[PDB]
Amino acid sequence: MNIVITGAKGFVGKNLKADLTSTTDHHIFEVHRQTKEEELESALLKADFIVHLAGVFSLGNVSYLDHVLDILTRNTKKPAILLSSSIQATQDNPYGESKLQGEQLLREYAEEYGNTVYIYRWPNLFGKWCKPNYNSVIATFCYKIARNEEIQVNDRNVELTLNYVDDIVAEIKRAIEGTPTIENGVPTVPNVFKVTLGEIVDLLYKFKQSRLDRTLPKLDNLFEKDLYSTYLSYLPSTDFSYPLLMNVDDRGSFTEFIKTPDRGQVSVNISKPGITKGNHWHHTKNEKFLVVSGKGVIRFRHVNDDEIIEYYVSGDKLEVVDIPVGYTHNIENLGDTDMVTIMWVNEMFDPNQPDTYFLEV
Amino acid sequence: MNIVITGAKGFVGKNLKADLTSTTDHHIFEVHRQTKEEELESALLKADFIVHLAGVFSLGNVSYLDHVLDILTRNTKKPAILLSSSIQATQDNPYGESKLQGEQLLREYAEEYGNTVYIYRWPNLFGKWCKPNYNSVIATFCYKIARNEEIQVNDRNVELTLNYVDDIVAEIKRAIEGTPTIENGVPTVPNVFKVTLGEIVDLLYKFKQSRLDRTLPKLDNLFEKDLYSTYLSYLPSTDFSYPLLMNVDDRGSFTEFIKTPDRGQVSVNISKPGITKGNHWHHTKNEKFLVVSGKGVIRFRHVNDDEIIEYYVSGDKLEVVDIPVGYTHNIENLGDTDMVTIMWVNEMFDPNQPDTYFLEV
Ligand SMILES: [Zn+2]
Ligand SMILES: [Zn+2]
Repeated sequence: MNIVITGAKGFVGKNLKADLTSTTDHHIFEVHRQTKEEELESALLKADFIVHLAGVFSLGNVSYLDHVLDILTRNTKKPAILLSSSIQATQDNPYGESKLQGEQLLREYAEEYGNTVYIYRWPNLFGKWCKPNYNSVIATFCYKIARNEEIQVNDRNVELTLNYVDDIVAEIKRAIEGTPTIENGVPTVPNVFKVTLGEIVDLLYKFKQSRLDRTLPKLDNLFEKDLYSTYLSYLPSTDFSYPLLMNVDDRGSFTEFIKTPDRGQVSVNISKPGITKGNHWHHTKNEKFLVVSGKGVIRFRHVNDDEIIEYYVSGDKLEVVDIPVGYTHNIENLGDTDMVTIMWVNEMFDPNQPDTYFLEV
Repeated sequence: MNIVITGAKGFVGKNLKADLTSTTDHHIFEVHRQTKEEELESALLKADFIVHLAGVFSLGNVSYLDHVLDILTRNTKKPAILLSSSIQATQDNPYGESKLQGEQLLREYAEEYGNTVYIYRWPNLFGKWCKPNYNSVIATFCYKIARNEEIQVNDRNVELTLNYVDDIVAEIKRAIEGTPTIENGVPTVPNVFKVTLGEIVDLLYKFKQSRLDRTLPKLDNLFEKDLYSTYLSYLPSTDFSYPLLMNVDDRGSFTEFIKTPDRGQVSVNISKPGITKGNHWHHTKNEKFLVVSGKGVIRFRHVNDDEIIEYYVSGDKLEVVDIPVGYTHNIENLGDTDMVTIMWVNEMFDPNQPDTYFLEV
C-alpha cells in the first residue's frame, strides 16, 4: 500500500523511513517542510495510510495538520491516519494545548469522513538520528561526551519520561497493519521509561569510560541497552576504534579484550612458534581456552598426581577446553606460525591476590 | 616455622597442604591414620603450630585428639593449636557431643599448659578434593551429574549451611599468623552460605547444560561461583573439552563461543583470503570487532549518506572497532591467509526478529 510520512525529515521520520523501506514492500512517500504544494497533494491523494509526524505570520491559521486533512478530503479511499500527539496534551502550556487541539481536530474530522485514526500521546523520545544541541538533551549529552566536551546539568533530579525510537517505530508498524497496542482503551507505545537526568549522565559517562577499562553495559536493563546503542550513534566517524593494551615479550603477547564483574572476561593470547606458557594451577580461578589459529597442546596434571593428560588442538576444528581447578596446565605452540588462543576466565586478574601457583608439567 | 597437619589426607588437609607448600616457606609435616607412632611423636615434638583436622575396640578410650595432646605435652615451645570443631557441638547427637568433648578437652589442656588455641565451629564444607559417594552430598552430585549418572534427592527443601574450602584454608592461614577472624568473640570462618539442596541441584544441572548452550555462571554470586569451580573439578579427565558449532560455507565460518543474557556474547568469524562479509546495518544491535589473525578492512557508511569510512586492521596491532548502529558495515580479508575476527555483540542472534538489514557498501 501507499504510506505517506509527514515530517519525514525528522528524527522519527528518518528512522521510520529507513525501517519501512528495508522491512516492507509498501511505497513510501516522504513529506517535509520544503515539499512543494504540488506533490503534497499528489502523495496525499495517492495515500493509503498517513503517518503524521510533522510539527504544529504572527496572525492567521498556520496549522499544518489542518491543511493536510483538508487535502485528504479529496481521497476516494479512507486512509487511516496516525497522529503523534504528546503526553503534554494533559498539561496546560502552549505546547500541550496545541497538541490537544490537533487530536480534537482529527477526531472531529474522523467522525465526519470515517477514516480510522490512531492517536498516540508520546512522551519525550531518544534514539539515533536525533539532532544534538537542539531540542533533545540526550542527543546533546551523547554528542558532547563522546567528544570530551563539557556538559551542563542544572538539576540531576529532573525526571524524564521516555520512549526509545525503536519502540516508536515498532508501534507505528503495528498500527499500519491494524493491530495497535491498546492500554486504557487508547493506542500507546510500550516500554515507557522514567529516568533521572543524573542516571542518564552517569550511564553516558560510564559508556565512554568503558572504552578504557574494557567494560560492558548491563544489557538486561532495557533502558541502559537502548541508551548504549544511541550513544554509539553519536560517535565521531573517525573514532569508531580504540587500541587494546598488548602485554608483549619474547613468548608473544597477552591482551585483555572484554571485562565484566559477573560473567568473567576474555583475553587474547598469542604464542610464538615454539614457546610454552602456563605450568601453574588455581584454587578457584578457572578458564576456557579456544585456539582460533595455529596448533598446539593444552596439558593437564592433577596436583596430587603424575599422569599427564594432553589435548591436541588447532584452528581447523574449533573446540573449547575447560581448565578445571586443581590441575596445573600449560599450553604450547606446536606449529610454525603464531598460535592465538582466546581465553575466557571466571574472574579478574589480581597480582596481589593471585590464585595461580607455579608447578611444572 | 613448623606446621603439622593431622588428618592431612583429608579433604581440607590436601587443600591446606597444597596451598601452604606453594604459598609459604613453612615446613609442613603431614599426619594421617597410617603414620607410624614413631614419626607422629617426631613431627609433634618439632611442631610450632598444629592444625588438627583429623577425625574423632568397642570399649576403651580411642580419642585421637587426646593422644595428640598427650604427646605434645613434651614440647618445649608452646605451639598454637587449631581445632576444627562443628556447629554440631550445639545439637545433641553423638557427632555433636563428640566434637563438644573435643573443644572442652582442648580448652582444659590449654589453661594448664598455656598453648594459644583457635577453636572453630565449621558447618558442612564443599570444594574440590572432597570424595564422592561417601559423606559429601555435593561432591557426589557433581561427580554423578558430570557423568550423566542419575542422582537421588529425597527432599529439595533440606537446607544446608556451608563454607567453601577456599575460605576454610584462608582462615587457617590467618590463624597461623595470629590474626583469626573473630565474630561473637570466637574464631569463625567467613562467607558461610545457607542453600537449599534444590538450589544446588539446579545450579549443578545448569552448569552441565551450559556446555551446550554456551552459557555462563552468574559470577557475582559467591556461592554459584564457588560451586561452579568445584563442579569443574569432578570432571572426567577425558572430558575437559567440548566441540563448538561451526557454521561453515565458502566464505569461511562463524562460530558462537560464549553467550550471556546480560553482557552480550562473543563469536569467532573466519574469512577466506578474498571474501567480504556484512553489508548490512542494525537499529540497536551493535558489535565490537577484533581481528587476531590476518589483515583486512572494516567499512562503514551511515544509512542516510554516501561517504565510506574505512578502518584498515590486522593481527599485528590489536585494536577493537565498535560498530555503531545506523551504519551499514562490512569486513573484508585483504591478506592471503584466513582472517579471524572475534566479534562481541550486545544481544543474541534471532533470525525471526533480526535487527539486521541488507545494504551494500
Ligand atoms: Zn590458568
Ligand atoms: Zn553487524
